[PDB]
Amino acid sequence: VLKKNPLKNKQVLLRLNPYAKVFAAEKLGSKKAEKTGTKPAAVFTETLKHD
Amino acid sequence: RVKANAAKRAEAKAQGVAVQLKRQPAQPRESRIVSTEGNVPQTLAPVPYETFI
Amino acid sequence: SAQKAPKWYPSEDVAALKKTRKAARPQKLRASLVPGTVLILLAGRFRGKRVVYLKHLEDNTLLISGPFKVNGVPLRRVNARYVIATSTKVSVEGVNVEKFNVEYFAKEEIKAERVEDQKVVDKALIAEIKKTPLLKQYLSASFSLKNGDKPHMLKF
Amino acid sequence: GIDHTSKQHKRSGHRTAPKSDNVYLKLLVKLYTFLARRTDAPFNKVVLKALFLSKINRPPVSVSRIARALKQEGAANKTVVVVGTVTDDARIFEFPKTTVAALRFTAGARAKIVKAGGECITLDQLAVRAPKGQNTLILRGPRNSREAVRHFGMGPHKGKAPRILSTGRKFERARGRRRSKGFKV
Amino acid sequence: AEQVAAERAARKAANKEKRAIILERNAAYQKEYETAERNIIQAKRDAKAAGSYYVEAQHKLVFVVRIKGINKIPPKPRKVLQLLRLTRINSGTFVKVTKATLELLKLIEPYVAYGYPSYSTIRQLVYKRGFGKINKQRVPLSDNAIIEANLGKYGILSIDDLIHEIITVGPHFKQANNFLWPFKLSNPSGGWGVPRKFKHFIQGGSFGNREEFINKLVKSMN
Amino acid sequence: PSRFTKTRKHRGHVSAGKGRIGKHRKHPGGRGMAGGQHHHRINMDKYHPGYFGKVGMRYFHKQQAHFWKPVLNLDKLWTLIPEDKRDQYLKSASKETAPVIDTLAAGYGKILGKGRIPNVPVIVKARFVSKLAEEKIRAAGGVVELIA
RNA sequence: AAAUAUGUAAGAAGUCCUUGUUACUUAAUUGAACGUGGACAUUUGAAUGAAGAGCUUUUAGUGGGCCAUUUUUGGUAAGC
RNA sequence: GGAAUACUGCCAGCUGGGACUGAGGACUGCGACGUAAGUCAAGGAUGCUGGCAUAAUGGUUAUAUGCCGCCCGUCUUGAAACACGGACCAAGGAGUCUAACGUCUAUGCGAGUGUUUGGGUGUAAAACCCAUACGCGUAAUGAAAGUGAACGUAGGUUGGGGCCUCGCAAGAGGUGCACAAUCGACCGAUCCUGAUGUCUUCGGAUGGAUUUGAGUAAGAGCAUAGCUGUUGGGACCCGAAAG
RNA sequence: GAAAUUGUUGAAAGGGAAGGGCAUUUGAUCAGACA
Ligand SMILES: [Mg+2]
Ligand SMILES: [Mg+2]
Ligand SMILES: [Mg+2]
Ligand SMILES: [Mg+2]
Ligand SMILES: [Mg+2]
Ligand SMILES: [Mg+2]
Ligand SMILES: [Mg+2]
Ligand SMILES: [Mg+2]
Ligand SMILES: [Mg+2]
Ligand SMILES: [Mg+2]
Ligand SMILES: [Mg+2]
Ligand SMILES: [Mg+2]
Ligand SMILES: [Mg+2]
Ligand SMILES: [Mg+2]
Ligand SMILES: [Mg+2]
Ligand SMILES: [Mg+2]
Ligand SMILES: [Mg+2]
Ligand SMILES: [Mg+2]
Ligand SMILES: [Mg+2]
Ligand SMILES: [Mg+2]
Ligand SMILES: [Mg+2]
Ligand SMILES: [Mg+2]
Ligand SMILES: [Mg+2]
Ligand SMILES: [Mg+2]
Ligand SMILES: [Mg+2]
Ligand SMILES: [Mg+2]
Ligand SMILES: [Mg+2]
Ligand SMILES: [Mg+2]
Ligand SMILES: [Mg+2]
Ligand SMILES: [Mg+2]
Ligand SMILES: [Mg+2]
Ligand SMILES: [Mg+2]
Repeated sequence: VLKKNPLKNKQVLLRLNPYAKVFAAEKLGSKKAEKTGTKPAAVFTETLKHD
Repeated sequence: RVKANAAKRAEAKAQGVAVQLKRQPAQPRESRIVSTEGNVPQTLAPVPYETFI
Repeated sequence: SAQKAPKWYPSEDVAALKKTRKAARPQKLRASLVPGTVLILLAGRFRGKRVVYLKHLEDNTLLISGPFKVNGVPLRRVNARYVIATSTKVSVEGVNVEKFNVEYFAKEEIKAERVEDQKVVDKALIAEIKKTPLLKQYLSASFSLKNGDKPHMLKF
Repeated sequence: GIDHTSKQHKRSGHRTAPKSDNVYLKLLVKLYTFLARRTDAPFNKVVLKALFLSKINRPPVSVSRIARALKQEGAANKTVVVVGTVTDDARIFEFPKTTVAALRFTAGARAKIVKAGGECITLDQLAVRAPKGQNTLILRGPRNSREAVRHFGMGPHKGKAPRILSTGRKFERARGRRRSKGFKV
Repeated sequence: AEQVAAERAARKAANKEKRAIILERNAAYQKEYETAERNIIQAKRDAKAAGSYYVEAQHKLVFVVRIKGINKIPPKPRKVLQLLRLTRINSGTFVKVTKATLELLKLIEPYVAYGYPSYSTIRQLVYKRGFGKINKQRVPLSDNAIIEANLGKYGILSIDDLIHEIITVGPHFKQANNFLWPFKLSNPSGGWGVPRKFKHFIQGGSFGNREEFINKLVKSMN
Repeated sequence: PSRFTKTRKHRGHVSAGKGRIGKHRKHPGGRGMAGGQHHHRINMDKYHPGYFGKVGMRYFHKQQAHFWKPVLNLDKLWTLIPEDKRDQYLKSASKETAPVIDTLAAGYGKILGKGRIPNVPVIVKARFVSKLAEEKIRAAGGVVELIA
């Protein structure tokens, strides 16, 4: 008789998608990016700034 | 398209599976990498007006 | 016959209310309400009277005394939404902690025992005001809005 | 606003009760309504719908069609069910013994049946003997053979029995029906 | 017989294990989505380092919301709009971007807004306005049981299972997507961002292919 | 009955269902069959072709009784025999003692054939018969006898 | 020689195999048409959508039109 | 070289204020939390407090204030129209009935159907009962003289609801009424063929066919009644100039 | 003993017509429950 919206009513967030808890626990909405460090070839950044 | 549709239907049911017998429409391009080596981009500006008549 | 006959009659029986699932929880009073805080009343006979907040009762109300020798305000209750908290507070130990609660107000022209519990918690707190200059006079005076006071910008 | 694509509030357009106020017939449908709901046997469904049908779609089925039905290989012993009425037929002599069920039964249809050892049961009788409609053979009278039907679709070149009240020469046979008088249909 | 204290636990074990099946599944997706986005990030970084340019795969899924009412529409766009289940101002259907639909878009471009929906909004869309079609009847989802009762045949048992079929345009995208009712969207909460809607997006308008911006527009209408 | 009739429902509607533009006038097409060859031609040449002109030859003072020959078919020959005598004549398919039925005294003038008989042979005395119907009652043993 | 519009096709009413019928056909069991039996269902043979499709009877009013964009003829033009 | 920040985006991160809503009425469902009992915000509002039980509240009415609102009926592409009718009220005032018809539905009976011209009879225009015929139907088709409906299990093919059998089942088979398409057969019209025969001109077997028919091919009608539609009638009502 | 229309009495309104719609104020008026 009344569609209850998930994204509010966190209870019904759990009736469907139980993995909702794991996401919140591991935060996982702000998963930190494993740093890497490759850098662009000169040709790339040379055409970029090119007139 | 059918005489060669059964010709597929034999070897694709002898040697294995995955018929894929109906056609499908053109598909959006898949990822690809294009090199600047030997093809370093040419930069382009629009043209001023002239008459040449 | 004047209306022949209504072939059906609604069943006079009363069918049971549905099993509700709305259970309680205590108020999360706003931070501004912490006991020993001076308050401005906006309603009742005691509109405007500045007052002292003492303890949050279990029917959501608040407990205040003027006190009586200051600005005539007995031990009474005020609703948590008809009052403002200010940025000035007083002390709370060195005065009674648990004497008063709801049924004290349910009565059954003055009443003489009441006059006593007044003075009881009165003087243990009239001690605290004298410690700060210009404070009984502040609490004795009522509260009013002067011309050009804009309450959305006025801090308390 | 909605760009509708089917026409709103359309009635399904099939009967859901006979236009009859026959108290017995309304009762007959009170039964098969229940049979069609709680048994999900096809025979019950195909019989509830046929109770609504107007006279023009419960055309008679004659003892002679029946007897020829009971000559399909596998039928001879079948409680045979006609949701219209059933009509005698003096053009057949041999008539097999059978138990047949129908709405109304004409005088001469009983004579050919009970005095061939057959049975003539109403349709609620046939319900108890075949609740799920087991071992039945539904027979239907010829619909597009009434008099009105030879007039439908009338038109040039469709050759379809004009609507006429007096037949014979001098009546709608001269011009546009032979080439000596103009043309033909 | 009794069969009363002989049944209950049989159902729940079939159930309680079904939910642990889902929870296994959604985590697979969670890694699947995040591995895939992180991989296209690094591919661009690699190609830039190589001296090459990584070019992403043309999107295979768009979201189309009809932004124009129902009167004064020529007969050919009027039909297409119906074939996409877009028959009422502010309603949405997904579409697999193929040629045979690329051309359907070109024909209705003056009347719809569309672009490339993010995972974030397919989630909110289906979580909020998701409704499926069971004998007509516009049924609200509200329980993966309803989804399994109509998509279990295809390997879709949960709601996030669906969302996966959509954005991955799985091999059963059609009957999954046709299961979904057209999303009855409201008008945008912050407005349209423009004086006049019925100019193309490139011209300071609102209709047509606005690519990744289709997500700002939809969440406000959502 | 009047109450069941649409004119009670049209009360309060100005045109009464007969139209504002074209109205319900007196005789917009001509009375009767008027115009059949002119402006109702289509509705006749179609729904009534052959309406115009003469086809036959005429018969002054044609009296219909002159041609009274009601037709009877082998398909129903045994209906002229009462049931109490159908019970015992159905057996005993005897060439001697055949059932003789006088169709003219029953009300017919010609016996045509269309629908097969049992081989119980019968004497039938009629005015006229079709070649085949005799050619099949003589195939059941019986004989057609002629009367007037 | 465009664009826009337009005919047809996208399978079980299918593809093929050994061979039966006739007065038509061929020099010819040659062919023609119609068949018994036999051999092949995920992706049944593009996309999208289907408050479901096919079909019948009867009968109303109507048979003065007008406007806008674009194409357009007569007219200098026109709320022609 | 190493940082910060903007922009953009995600978060099933946390959280403050305002507004409208409370439909449903024992229980059944999906969940969450729990070690269990059980508890929950999980298939729609409950709790505490206070005023009112008369004048809270609301209805009606007149007025006033805000914004809004041309005169209805009619023909018309277009009427508020400088188009027509209409000063006001009462009462009256227009698709009727009948003959014969189409379709549809209800009903009776059913290869039949129709008692009511007439007769009988009566508690007297009712009701009730009946003989013979007569109408339509059961046969068509030719201008007519005429002839007059089974090669077949009343046929073949394709489709077919239901029923039967095999199968836990998906399905497979068998039979298949109504209905539809098609190819045959049958009767009449037509045009050919023209045997046994014979009152030499009579008789017309047999076999046919880019021809034809309001046909047969295991009958469906007849009667009453209703709505609607049809034609003749004053014919929806009022209206000529004329004869 | 209706209506049109009219006299008297009473209430009310009225800056080149009057009447109507939604909403509310004022006035007038009708309403509202049992240990
Ligand atoms: Mg609406
Ligand atoms: Mg409408
Ligand atoms: Mg002539
Ligand atoms: Mg706003
Ligand atoms: Mg604007
Ligand atoms: Mg109307
Ligand atoms: Mg009409
Ligand atoms: Mg008129
Ligand atoms: Mg007219
Ligand atoms: Mg006209
Ligand atoms: Mg029909
Ligand atoms: Mg019509
Ligand atoms: Mg007409
Ligand atoms: Mg018409
Ligand atoms: Mg326009
Ligand atoms: Mg940010
Ligand atoms: Mg957030
Ligand atoms: Mg105005
Ligand atoms: Mg005019
Ligand atoms: Mg007007
Ligand atoms: Mg004017
Ligand atoms: Mg005039
Ligand atoms: Mg006048
Ligand atoms: Mg009157
Ligand atoms: Mg007759
Ligand atoms: Mg008149
Ligand atoms: Mg005169
Ligand atoms: Mg004259
Ligand atoms: Mg008097
Ligand atoms: Mg008066
Ligand atoms: Mg005055
Ligand atoms: Mg003046």
